[PDB]
Amino acid sequence: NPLTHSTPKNFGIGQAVQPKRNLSRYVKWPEYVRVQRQKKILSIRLKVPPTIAQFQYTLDRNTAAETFKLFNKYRPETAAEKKERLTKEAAAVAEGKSKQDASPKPYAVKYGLNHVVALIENKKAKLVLIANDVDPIELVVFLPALCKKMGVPYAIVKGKARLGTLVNQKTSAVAALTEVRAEDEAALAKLVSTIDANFADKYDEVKKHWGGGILGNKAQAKMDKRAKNS
Amino acid sequence: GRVIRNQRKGAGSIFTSHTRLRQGAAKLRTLDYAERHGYIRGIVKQIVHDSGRGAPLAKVVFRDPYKYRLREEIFIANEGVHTGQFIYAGKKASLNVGNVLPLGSVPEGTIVSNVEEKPGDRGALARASGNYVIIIGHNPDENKTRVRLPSGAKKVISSDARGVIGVIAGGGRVDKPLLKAGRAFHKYRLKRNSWPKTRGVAMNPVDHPHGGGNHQHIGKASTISRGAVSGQKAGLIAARRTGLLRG
Amino acid sequence: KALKVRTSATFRLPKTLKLARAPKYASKAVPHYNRLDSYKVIEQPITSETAMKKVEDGNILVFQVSMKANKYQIKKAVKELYEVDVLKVNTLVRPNGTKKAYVRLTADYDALDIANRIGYI
Amino acid sequence: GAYKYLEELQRKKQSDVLRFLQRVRVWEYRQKNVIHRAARPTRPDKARRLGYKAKQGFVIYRVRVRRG
Amino acid sequence: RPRQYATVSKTHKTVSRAYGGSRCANCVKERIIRAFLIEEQKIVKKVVKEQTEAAK
RNA sequence: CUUUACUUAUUCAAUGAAGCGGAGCUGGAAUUCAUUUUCCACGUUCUAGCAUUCAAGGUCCCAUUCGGGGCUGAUCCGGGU
RNA sequence: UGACUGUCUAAUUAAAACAUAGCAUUGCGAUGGUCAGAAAGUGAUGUUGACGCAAUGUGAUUUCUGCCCAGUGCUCUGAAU
RNA sequence: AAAGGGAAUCCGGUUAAGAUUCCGGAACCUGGAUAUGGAUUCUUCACGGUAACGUAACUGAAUGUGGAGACGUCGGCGCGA
Ligand SMILES: [Mg+2]
Ligand SMILES: [Mg+2]
Ligand SMILES: [Mg+2]
Ligand SMILES: [Mg+2]
Ligand SMILES: [Mg+2]
Ligand SMILES: [Mg+2]
Ligand SMILES: [Mg+2]
Ligand SMILES: [Mg+2]
Ligand SMILES: [Mg+2]
Ligand SMILES: [Mg+2]
Ligand SMILES: [Mg+2]
Ligand SMILES: [Mg+2]
Ligand SMILES: [Mg+2]
Ligand SMILES: [Mg+2]
Ligand SMILES: [Mg+2]
Ligand SMILES: [Mg+2]
Ligand SMILES: [Mg+2]
Ligand SMILES: [Mg+2]
Ligand SMILES: [Mg+2]
Repeated sequence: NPLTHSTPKNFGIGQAVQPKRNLSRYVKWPEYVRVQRQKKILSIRLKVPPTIAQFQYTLDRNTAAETFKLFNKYRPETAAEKKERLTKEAAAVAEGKSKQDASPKPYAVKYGLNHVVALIENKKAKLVLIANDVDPIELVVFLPALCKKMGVPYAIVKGKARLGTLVNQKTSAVAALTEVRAEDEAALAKLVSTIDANFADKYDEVKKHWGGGILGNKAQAKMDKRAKNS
Repeated sequence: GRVIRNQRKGAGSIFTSHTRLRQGAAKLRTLDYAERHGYIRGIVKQIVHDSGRGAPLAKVVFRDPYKYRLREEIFIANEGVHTGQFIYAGKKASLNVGNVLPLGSVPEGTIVSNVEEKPGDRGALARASGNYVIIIGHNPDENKTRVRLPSGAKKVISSDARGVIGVIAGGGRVDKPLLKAGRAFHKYRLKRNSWPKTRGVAMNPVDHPHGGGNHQHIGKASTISRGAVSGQKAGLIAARRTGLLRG
Repeated sequence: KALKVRTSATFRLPKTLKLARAPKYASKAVPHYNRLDSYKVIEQPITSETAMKKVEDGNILVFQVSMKANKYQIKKAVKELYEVDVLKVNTLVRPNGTKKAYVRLTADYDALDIANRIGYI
Repeated sequence: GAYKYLEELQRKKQSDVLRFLQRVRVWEYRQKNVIHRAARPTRPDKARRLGYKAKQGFVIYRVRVRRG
Repeated sequence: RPRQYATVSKTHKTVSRAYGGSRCANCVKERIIRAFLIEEQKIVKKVVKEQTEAAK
């Protein structure tokens, strides 16, 4: 084409006003964006104790998917299912003449912090899931130690939202299985065996290890430069 | 018993500057990628007179690197710059009078002006007329530069602080006698209300520490402590010596 | 992870949806009537000797009008009440706090006959 | 219940576990406004025992005041 | 006066040359001469720089 | 009861928070010493001109609609302005 | 007697008093000097930068400014049970 | 800001007392709508002059640049009312 030519612009210094580049690294973000970014920066710059940072070791993706596959079989009743079984019980009370033999025994996950803590204390919990992302952390930070103390198996698992979805909440912060049906006892035993290997059997060694201390990108670069050069 | 005249200057009622006619804050160009990595060419379009300042100001127009427009900066004109002169500002600038380049990238004995104290505060040192800063040192292991200021003070600045080559224009201004209170009146009329100065010995004792008495004398010593308080410091504050500078 | 390519280093407030008001009850639900209609505007004629010399000579009807009426409202009120067409309105606030309008009718209308039809002179 | 554990844990203010959280939280509270709305109590047990029930109409405000 | 320029026609506010009512026929002449000569010296500088970087 | 290292608290300053930090083509006075032990340079200096339309070009796709969207031009990574 | 022009005690003092230019001394290189504010993410100088700002003394020009650092004041990389 | 910057109104007459405001004549400015004539157009967005520039017109968004607004005081000289 003899009508089109090659201009190329000289985007150096002092020539050819600069093109639109991705300036997302340099955006003056809102103050809440900066606070929530520098907060997760500051929580890993400082030397975290071993009571926090026994969190951020989380149940990994395959065994968390297995854990939620088991725990979704024991979802609690929705409001619609509660209304259906309450109508079924009101039928058997009014005309069926059956006392408490209308609905069968429920198998469901246990949830709520006080309820789950009391189940751990009374040694009824067969498996406890602890959300890694609660705020304040003081609500669950005693729970690995309490679960190790009463011998129930715990798993610090990723997502208070994910734990809330299986209990039909927005956020659950713990979940617990206290009893399963007969067909899930082998699945629960396999899960407890692969969860205890990461959480309860590593507790006494994680209890001595401080987390954090992580330098930034630039500071780590200029620290391994000095380490290499000395 | 009365608040005295040097104490009254901090409230800043009538003692503010008279800044109607001033061209703007005479500052260096802001430290950007062009000035930090290469150079940028601006053009002197006017050498104007600043009011209340003894030195002229060079209105130097640069091109904005990121938006198509023109960014006009107000430099203090070094002595020798002219209209239509290309002013090259940055690290890779050449050693010509008027260029704005860092103190690390100049030789020893270079004479700069409008030179910074910290890299990027846009001109702090040697800005009055005829004044200059001599570059007497470099310390590349700590990125410093030893300079000699107009007062004789040796100062250590960063080597990334900038300065404009040359002496500030308008030199030799104080060598002419003002000859009259009219010329002093019109001098201070565009600076600030620091004139005329009544002597404190002419005052009453309520107006000044020096005031009062049947004879105009000072009474106590004029040399006042540095740790003295506001209201006592009317004399020679924290004087190391007094009398004529002879040995 | 796709990241939004921001060519500006400024964050601005996003254009969220602004809904219109859909109130559960009206603010007053009985609207006020016309606060300044033709009878509120044209209060009374002015029948001084000067104001009557303006009627048969200058084709000008002199009125005392509302203090809240502008020349559009005075023109509309004179056209609506007295069925004339108005060439000009010249108002002044009198030194007793009333307003006086000099309403010049067009040459089609004789202001002395309009004044006679109204009732004064 | 968990609030007994929160009660006994909050008393240990010079332990490592709360000393870290005091630092990490005092930075963030300083970065926010002087009077700002708290979305939920950072001491839920202390809120409950001082009167707060977690329902509509109960509000937490965080606030900093100059010492001395 | 500055708002009277809104009243008059386009002829009264400009000259038919480039930079009509902005520049004054010798400034325009200088801008043209400078634009021609510097953009030829740029070509000369380009081939001299290419020669000197192609020699070694 | 001495010194200097870290940065995230705290303090200072600037900017429309634009090019920060690390790593990557040539070149050599690395005598490649088989290896970038190894450093510097990152498109602009006769001239009071001009520089803007997601950029021309190169290339791919559309389903092509006389137009549109990618990649590149303008290296990659880290979102620490 | 004050160099001069100028200024002031409105309503008893217009002066030889105040100011002045000239001279001199002092402090300060900004994380600063001098001075405000109850405080402040606060101010004046300062749209400033030693030919500048701030504190004083003397008071055009000519010709000079002698001795005393014991006292008091100011100041000093200085003395270390 | 009724003394600074500023879109545009003048003459004649008129009242006991109003007028650059009323009346008569003659204008101008701003905002809006919009038709007709002209102009430009098969070289689609005019032409002449070497040129300074001329004309009744004679497309021009973003963006940029420039001008006007917009400027001391004194002295004599020139021109006008
Ligand atoms: Mg932080
Ligand atoms: Mg001011
Ligand atoms: Mg004096
Ligand atoms: Mg006296
Ligand atoms: Mg009136
Ligand atoms: Mg009126
Ligand atoms: Mg920036
Ligand atoms: Mg006298
Ligand atoms: Mg008197
Ligand atoms: Mg008298
Ligand atoms: Mg005197
Ligand atoms: Mg004398
Ligand atoms: Mg003596
Ligand atoms: Mg005016
Ligand atoms: Mg008249
Ligand atoms: Mg009159
Ligand atoms: Mg008229
Ligand atoms: Mg036609
Ligand atoms: Mg024509």
